[PDB]
Amino acid sequence: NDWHFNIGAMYEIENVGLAEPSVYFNAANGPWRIALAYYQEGPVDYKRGTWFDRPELEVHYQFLENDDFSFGLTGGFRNYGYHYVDEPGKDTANMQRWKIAPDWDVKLTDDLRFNGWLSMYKFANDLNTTGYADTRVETETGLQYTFNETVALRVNYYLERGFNMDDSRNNGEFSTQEIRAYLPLTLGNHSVTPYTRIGLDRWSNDFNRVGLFYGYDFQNGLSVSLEYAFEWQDHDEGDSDKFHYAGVGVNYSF
Ligand SMILES: CCCCCCCCO[C@@H]1O[C@H](CO)[C@@H](O)[C@H](O)[C@H]1O
Ligand SMILES: CCCCCCCCO[C@@H]1O[C@H](CO)[C@@H](O)[C@H](O)[C@H]1O
Ligand code: NA
Repeated sequence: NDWHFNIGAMYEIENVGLAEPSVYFNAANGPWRIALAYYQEGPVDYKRGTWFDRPELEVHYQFLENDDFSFGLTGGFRNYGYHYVDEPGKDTANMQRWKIAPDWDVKLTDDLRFNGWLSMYKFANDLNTTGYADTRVETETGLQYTFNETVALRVNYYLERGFNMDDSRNNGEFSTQEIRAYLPLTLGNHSVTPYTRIGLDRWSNDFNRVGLFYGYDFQNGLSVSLEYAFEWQDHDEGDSDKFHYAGVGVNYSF
């Protein structure tokens, strides 16, 4: 068919300070895609602190792609390379995440679709050290109403659950449910998307978030992105838990 290629880098920053540099490569031919990515996560001013890296191979097979029913499958591997700093009883960890994840875009009407993805994960080595449950389910699924070429509405249900399949393990058990809404504006070469997540019910061992993605394509294979988001848990009279996300990214296609 045609080979398509993307390369890119992202820089994400999350404070209340974490620095998250990353780079990726993908190539596709017909229903086949291959994805290398390297992500790292650590405090700003590395006052050094503990950090990790996250190399990733993913493979996607497009089983069906048309207007009434598209359906798809992602298989993924990564390692988490934890580097502990001034934590007692920890030096390093190396935990791997295995992924299988179908993704589907089904047509309800001429301007209403049901789409989503569903990730089942297995998490491998150094679980006690790393604090993770050996199993995880994650999904964002919902409805896209298209107004027109310029305006659309995505409402989705979103679910993360961590559970050990071991009887003799309860480290890192947790559930998150949220409603997520986005209104993606496609203004020619601009892309403007405001969005919220409303926590329904979160527990681990409710919350809300507003944000704004912005995306320019320059018609030569280059594009860039800005994203900002504000999150809050809301607590004892006024003074609540408050977090900022920021993100810049670039991509090149060929
Ligand atoms: C994938 C490549 C991304 C390159 C972005 C580098 C952005 C700058 O990075 C900043 O440099 C500061 C010094 O001013 C450091 O203290 C911080 O760790 C960092 O936020
Ligand atoms: C697409 C890019 C793939 C890059 C794979 C990089 C190999 C990662 O390997 C890791 O290097 C880290 C950094 O010092 C350490 O956490 C570990 O010693 C090592 O496992
Ligand atoms: Na977004």
